[PDB]
Parts: sequence; structure tokens; C-alpha cells
Amino acid sequence: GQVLVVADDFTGANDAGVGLAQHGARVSVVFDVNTLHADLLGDAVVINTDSRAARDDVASQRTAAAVAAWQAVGGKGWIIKKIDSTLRGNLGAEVAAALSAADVPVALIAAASPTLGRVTRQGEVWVNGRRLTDTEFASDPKTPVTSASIAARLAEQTALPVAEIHLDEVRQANLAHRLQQLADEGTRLIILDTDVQDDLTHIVNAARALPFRPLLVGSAGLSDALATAQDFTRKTEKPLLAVVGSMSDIAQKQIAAARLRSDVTLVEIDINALFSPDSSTVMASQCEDALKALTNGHHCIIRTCQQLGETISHYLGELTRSIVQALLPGGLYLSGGDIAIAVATALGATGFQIKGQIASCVPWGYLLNSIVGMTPVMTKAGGFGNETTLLDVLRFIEEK
Repeated sequence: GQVLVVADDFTGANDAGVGLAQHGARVSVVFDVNTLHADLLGDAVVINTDSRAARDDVASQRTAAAVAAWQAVGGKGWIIKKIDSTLRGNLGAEVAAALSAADVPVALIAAASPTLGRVTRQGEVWVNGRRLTDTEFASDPKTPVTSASIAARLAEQTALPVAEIHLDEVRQANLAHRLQQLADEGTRLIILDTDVQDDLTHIVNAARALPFRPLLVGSAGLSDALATAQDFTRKTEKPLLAVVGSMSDIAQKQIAAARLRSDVTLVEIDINALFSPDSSTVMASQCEDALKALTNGHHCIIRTCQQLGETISHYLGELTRSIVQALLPGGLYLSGGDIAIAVATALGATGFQIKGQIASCVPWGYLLNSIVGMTPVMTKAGGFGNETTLLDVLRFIEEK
């Protein structure tokens, strides 16, 4: 379940860390492997060997040492050796060291970052329409690149046997069988074409179907694909409590988009069940439902499905007050205007100090004199925004 990233510079290390963090991981860059310990392993560790311009033997020793340090404290899961997408650096020395340390039959080298314009075709890196050696990245002034061929570049520093798998063969359903075959034959480095991100997904899927964990070697593209495949559980410490009484079409869209997420829980309030005498019992249950969501790190969205609107606004005001007294949350989002004022009033607020706005239509700030203290509060008028407005509020609370 754990990931080790070994990068040869600052930017590679950051890009890896950011990708893992965006996909739910607890991730840190550790400056000296001698501060590595077991509690730092979950979910990902990133080490910068700062070896892009170093001697090949130093680059190799540092890469090997990073892997061994992670293993020594109980690291087990996936190791990715991050390389320059434009093939600068001590590629062969570092890949060989990482593979030796990993002690598995093969490394999968899938270097492409398609969304950044780097692809691999017949074993060679192309950048925006040209082979790598036909671009500026091959023009020094620290690490000149003398070949677009990944094999040729590796061969400058390691004689490990290699094999290329070009794009049509990559895309076959039986890729994992082909990888195993190459491993069985004594191939050590397998270099894979890639044109789009789906190719890297497929490659990681094949990697995961092997009876061992191969070393992974790539740039941002492979790192992103690995991060996705880990399926990290998204958990925010102080999540949003959202109370939505708008029946408008755009609110359904906004909520649906949030609903797609695995860290979002809906509590649905039936309007019809508001007039039965068990309404109190049912409210207590909705309240309990909200608590469980928030205490387990899920954003919680409460939503409904003349005097009607008023009975509804009062009830949600009452439920929200109930939830606050039972408790978190990291923020409170209220929509539309009727809900906002009913809920704020129910929380004893005398006003709303506005600090700014989110997503061009969600005022945010703090309620004054209310039982939620300095909890950020957000509002939105009915009908406003687009499909991702609630997603934008979620991100705001997560970053808090």
C-alpha cells in the first residue's frame, strides 16, 4: 500500500508529491534518508537524490541508499524511480541501482507525460512533434541529451538487457503475459511506448497483474497513473457541512458532481415526511447521519427532495442547530438565501462578516455571535454558479 518515489531533482520530487497528494495520499519529501522511520511511510515518501549532474557512481549509490533506507524501516508497496521526461541525467546508473535494490526481475520504463507533450514512439521520446534530439532540451548547458532512444541513453551507463514494447503491443489485453515472458527470458529493463494517459493506466494495470511488483520508472505521467491505481481513501479532518434547500436544476447538478466523490455523503430530507408526528425521531436520525459522515472525514451534504418553503427553512435551521450542538464541521455552506438566513438565525448569529467570494458566486466569511464561532460560512443564491461550484467550495475547505 505504500509508495517510495526516488527522484533526481527538486522538481521531479515535488511533481511526484503533488500528484500523490492530489490523489488522496499522505505524502512527504524527506530531506535526508537518515530521518526516515516507519511512521513516515504511510502513504508515500519522496526522496530527492539531487544527482542529475552528479558522477554516475554517486548517483547510483544515492539511489540504492534511498531504496535500502525505505526497506530498512518496513517499506513495502511500489517503488517509482522518477526520471526527466526529456531524458537528462544519470538514467542508466540510477535505474540499475534502483532495480538492484528493489531486487525484482524487471523495471518497467514508461517515460511519457502526454499531457505535457512528451510521448514515446518506437522506443524514442518525441516532444511536441519532433524527436528529442531535434529540440532545445538536447542543447546543454549541464546535461546534453545525445539520443531520443531510451535504450541508447540507458546503454551509456548500464548493460542490463533491455526490450522495447511498441504502441500496438502495449495496447493488447495480454500485456502482463508479455511482461512476464520477458522477465522469464532474462530481460531486465522493459521500455514501453505511450501516446495518451490511457496507455499509462493500462501499463500500470499490467504491472499490478504480475506475481511481483516491478520497479516503475517514469516521469509525471507514470507517477499520476500509479497514484490513481492506489485508490487512496480521501479523508478530510474538518469537512464541509452543506445545507441545500434549493430545488433548482443547477443545484442538483452541483450536488451530483460532489456526489460522484468517495468522500462525500448525502443526507436526504424528504419534504413529505415533515408533517408526520415521527418528524422529531426522523430529525434525530438525520442528525446522527450527519455526525457519522463528518466524524469519519466525509463532507456531508444535506438536501431536500409560500409556507412550504418556510416550514422547510425552519426545519433545516433546526436540524443544523441540532448537528452543531451534538458535535467540526470545517465549514458551513448554505443555499439558497432563505436557508442561509434561517440557519444563521437558528445558530444565534446577528450578522455575517463577508471576507470574500468563492467561484465567482459564493460569498464566504464568518457569522457574528453564533454558536459556530469562527467556522467559515459560505452562502449561495439559488440558480447561481455552474456544475463545479460545490466542488470549488469543497476544495476551499480542504485547503482552509
